[PDB]
Amino acid sequence: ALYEYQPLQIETYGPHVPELEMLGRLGYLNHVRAASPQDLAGGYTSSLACHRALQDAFSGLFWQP
Amino acid sequence: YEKLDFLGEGQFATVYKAIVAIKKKDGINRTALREIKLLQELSHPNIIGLLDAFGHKSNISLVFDFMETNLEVIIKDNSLVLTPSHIKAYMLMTLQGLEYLHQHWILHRDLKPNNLLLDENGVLKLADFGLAKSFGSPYTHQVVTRWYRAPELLFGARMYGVGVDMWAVGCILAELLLRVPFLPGDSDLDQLTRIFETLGTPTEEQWPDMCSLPDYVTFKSFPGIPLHHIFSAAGDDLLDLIQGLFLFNPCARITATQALKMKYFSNRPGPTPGCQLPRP
Amino acid sequence: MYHNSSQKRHWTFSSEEQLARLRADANRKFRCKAVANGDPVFLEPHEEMTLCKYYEKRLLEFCSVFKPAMPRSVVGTACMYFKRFYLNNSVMEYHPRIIMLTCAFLACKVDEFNVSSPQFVGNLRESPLGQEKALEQILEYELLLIQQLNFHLIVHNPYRPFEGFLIDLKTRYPILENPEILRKTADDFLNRIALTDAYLLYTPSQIALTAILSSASRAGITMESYLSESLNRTCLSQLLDIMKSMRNLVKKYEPPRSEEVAVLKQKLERCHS
Ligand SMILES: CC(C)c1cnn2c(NCc3ccccc3)cc(NC[C@H]3CCNC[C@@H]3O)nc12
Repeated sequence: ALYEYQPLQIETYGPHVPELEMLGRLGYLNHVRAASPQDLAGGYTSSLACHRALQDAFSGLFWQP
Repeated sequence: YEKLDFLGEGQFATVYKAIVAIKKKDGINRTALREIKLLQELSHPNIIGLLDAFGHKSNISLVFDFMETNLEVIIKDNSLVLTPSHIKAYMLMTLQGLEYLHQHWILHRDLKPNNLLLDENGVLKLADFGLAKSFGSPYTHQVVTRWYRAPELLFGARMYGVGVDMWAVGCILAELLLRVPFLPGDSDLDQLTRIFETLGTPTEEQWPDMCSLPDYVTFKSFPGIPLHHIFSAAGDDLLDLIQGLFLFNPCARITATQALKMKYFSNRPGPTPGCQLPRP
Repeated sequence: MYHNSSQKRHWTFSSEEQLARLRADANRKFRCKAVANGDPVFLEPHEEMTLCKYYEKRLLEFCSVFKPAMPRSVVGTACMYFKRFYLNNSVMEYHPRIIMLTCAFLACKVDEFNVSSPQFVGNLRESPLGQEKALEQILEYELLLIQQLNFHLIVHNPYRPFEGFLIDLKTRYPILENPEILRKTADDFLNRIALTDAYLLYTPSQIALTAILSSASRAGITMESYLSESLNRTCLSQLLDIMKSMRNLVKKYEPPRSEEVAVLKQKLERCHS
């Protein structure tokens, strides 16, 4: 009856995307626009933008219709 | 589709029971277009599914799975007790729906007990996607019912993230433990005052960039009531979850995946099976 | 996300032969309905494709000077709407001009580019009576356009994949110095890929990567190691074959000629009148 976390299993048909918490220390955030402090007040970070851009770049790259 | 019953009337449309629920110059209404465009690209057991859409002239009708009730009817009901297991089950269904939604970069932005519809088999789905918007591109702060609006939104946040949903989730969690709205403000100022008089007035250490919000004004400091005093009968894991959901810093506030990975859901007891959830 | 979108499922096709089959089916269905209604006035499917390409260019020109400034996402969505509509419908039933204006209207609304109807129809270079008439036609055809799209309104463009690929190249490919050089020329290639049928045949990530690699090859730079190392030999061969098909599609494309388009325009007006 105990719940157990299992991550969502969604096939992307493309290369693996590095996780959000690892983008800064891998050098990705060095090539994206830095969030202004007003953005940071509301919870906006450049990590989200970089993550979404990479996920779009890698989504369905090895898929054939 | 043969109509069976009248279900309700909304600001933008009207819902009848056909078994499905059918919801019916600028042109086609933009809320309907938004619901159509967002519910077609999603498929999760905890998100309301759009079955088919059709209309006439400048009006359209959307077909949805029929929903027996919502969380607000359960909360306001007085003949049913809400055990910790039921609260955990509702919380789990809400958080898995929200995790799937956030993974696809969508903010619901209208989370409240009425927008959390419940199947006849005890399955919870997030509904009313008329305010939902995709997030993650470098918005209006007048979103979310005021009783569930986050302090960043009340302070005039333009760009935000999943936190504006999570705060509402926290509010909903509170409404499940006390059976009454947690922070029932009348205006933006009153809502902020109640937030600060219950949870304290955050400093710069709890929120490094408070004073950067355009609608931010300085409030007097408050000795916020301790959460174990507010939620007396709750447990330590539940208190940690509440503290994570009600953190003033939106970046530090727990996400849906982080909340699902907390010990509150893993600890005994397990969530109540959907077929055994209470029915009004 | 694209990898579970409706565009991948219902609007990506295995071959352009199937696309031609759908267009011919539409043309012959209109012909049968017309002859049932009670000839040299009809148009062949290749002529319909010529007119469709001409009016896709017209939609591009309409969106390029639109005020307030229209984001690239709205334009791409409108053009994909036009292509999807005229896959299963004929230009001799629904006029392409009203259809492209309705495509722009619906794209603006769906993309969350909030613009009111009066300022949208003020962008048309017509008289106020003509603008009101155009608005009326657009409002008439909005629901029909939505129905012909099967209520699939979210369109995945290659612009965000392009940005993500550039970020990844800046981070993980130090062999290529200044990846931003590729931004311009690859952009050009993207434009050309928009004019062909590739938007219905492939994925946005593949289009973006094809544009980037074509720009690099034109610049005199190889990025095979990017695909092999940074990015399975069978998978690599599949990707290279997809890229080759992309380049062949862009090479074989021919713009519509002025005289042919004028003849087709008078013929189409005769069909509508
Ligand atoms: C349109 C779709 C999401 C839907 C499916 N079932 N259902 C029901 N069922 C009747 C009901 C609901 C809640 C409590 C008692 C009875 C009512 C209803 N009312 C329309 C709005 C009202 C405000 N809250 C969200 C609802 O969708 N919308 C729907």
